[PDB]
Amino acid sequence: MIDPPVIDAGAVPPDETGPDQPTEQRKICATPTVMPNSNFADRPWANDYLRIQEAQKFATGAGVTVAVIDTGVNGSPRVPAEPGGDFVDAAGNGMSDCDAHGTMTAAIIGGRPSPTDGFVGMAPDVRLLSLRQTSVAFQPKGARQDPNDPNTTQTAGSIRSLARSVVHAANLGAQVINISEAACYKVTRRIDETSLGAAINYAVNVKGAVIVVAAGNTGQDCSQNPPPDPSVPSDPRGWREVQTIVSPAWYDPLVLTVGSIGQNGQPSNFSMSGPWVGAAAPGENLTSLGYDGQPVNATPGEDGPVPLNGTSFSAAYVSGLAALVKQRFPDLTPAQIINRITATARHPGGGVDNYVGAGVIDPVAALTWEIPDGPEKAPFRVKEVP
Repeated sequence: MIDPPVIDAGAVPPDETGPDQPTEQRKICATPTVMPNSNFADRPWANDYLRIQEAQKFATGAGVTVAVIDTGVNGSPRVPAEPGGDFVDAAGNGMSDCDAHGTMTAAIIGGRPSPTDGFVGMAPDVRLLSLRQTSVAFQPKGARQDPNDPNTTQTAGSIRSLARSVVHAANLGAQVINISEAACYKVTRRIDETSLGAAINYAVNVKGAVIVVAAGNTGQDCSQNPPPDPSVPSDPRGWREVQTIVSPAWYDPLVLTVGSIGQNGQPSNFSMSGPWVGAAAPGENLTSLGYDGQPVNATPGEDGPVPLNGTSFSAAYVSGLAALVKQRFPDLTPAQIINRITATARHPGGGVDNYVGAGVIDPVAALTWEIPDGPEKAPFRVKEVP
């Protein structure tokens, strides 16, 4: 079990780039690929599902800057990212993607169209800023000073560098910030996250940025959380059932945490569940753009090419939508942009659940429905509810 996280607003980390601890290379740099028999002349399924073409009659993200906090971006005329800094390599600027990931995240958000294929990003007129904050190819190097202190873990190092990257992105003038990192740890292992909570509050409440985060993918580090227990109706999102903390996912609703759905509209088996999930978006068998800005829908795997899957990509669609909303309704605050996205979503049974949150985004609805704006900043308490 675990309580929602506390925000210590005065723990804002310094605006400085660079890794938490010195890094070295562990894997060869990776390159995206294609699935056999692909026809990129067709619109990708997510584009049809989300009615992107219709949505773009109302907004393109012109005038909006989106920060992509991910594995870096190998830029191109169709994915024209600008350097936002490097938090993995001491010498770097965010414009090198050695993981075949951040580039495709950015293209989902803002990839330009082409006369020769059917791919376009959600918001093809946005300015993109790339901050490399995570990597599997490059890993913290030497032996851990104290192998028991939870704050000397790679997860904790990643959390502390993320905090800095958020302050940096906000100070760079990002209006939307997409975060691919989903740092996972056991409820028993407490990490000092106070700088991350402070950086988020700073970026959202002081600098006015919408922050969209991945729900996380199950794997070695992230064990799936159990569903809420029906027996306890005083804990209907199952906070008392949580075995894996996922951060920054758990700062919902200050951030918007995005899970993944498949082609059939159902939650993906790999999407991390929890009481903090807020929305969902396509995250399976996707198409995106590669290092030359050409279409690609796979990365290499041991038994051949693996389709583009994951919650970072679902988050990218929602970041793209936030940029559309920001252009169309430029007076809305981050809280009000998030409210508009979640209110117009396709709600699941029970209104909200631990897999899709408030449901699958609906861009046309987000851009056209007339609804109450709601509070300018996320409401809070300074005293705990009994």
